[PDB]
Amino acid sequence: GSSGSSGPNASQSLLVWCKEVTKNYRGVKITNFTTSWRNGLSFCAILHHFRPDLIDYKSLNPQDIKENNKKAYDGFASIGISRLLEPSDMVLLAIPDKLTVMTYLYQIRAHFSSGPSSG
Repeated sequence: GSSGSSGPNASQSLLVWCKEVTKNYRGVKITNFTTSWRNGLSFCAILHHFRPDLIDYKSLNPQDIKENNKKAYDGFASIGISRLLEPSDMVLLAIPDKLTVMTYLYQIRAHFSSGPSSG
């Protein structure tokens, strides 16, 4: 299907965008958009790709669900990426909202790679 830069959106496109910037990472397996991020690994991995001096992904781990998340929102929202997901929530529950998470993700991917123009 052809699309003249008319709101670029897709499932694979994303799962790939993240797996790409994290291609040369350790412990980064974007298998799902609920758990894979539940902790906040991919979130820190991505931000680390562009600016590895923004987070501590260098010495991070899946043992941190709230932090890993907070750290991200702190950096991403630092450039101007409105925060949609919360770090605590992830802990308050077991599995996050695929719909929500994905939504927030698209934003980040959009920032670095222009595309969607909401508003």
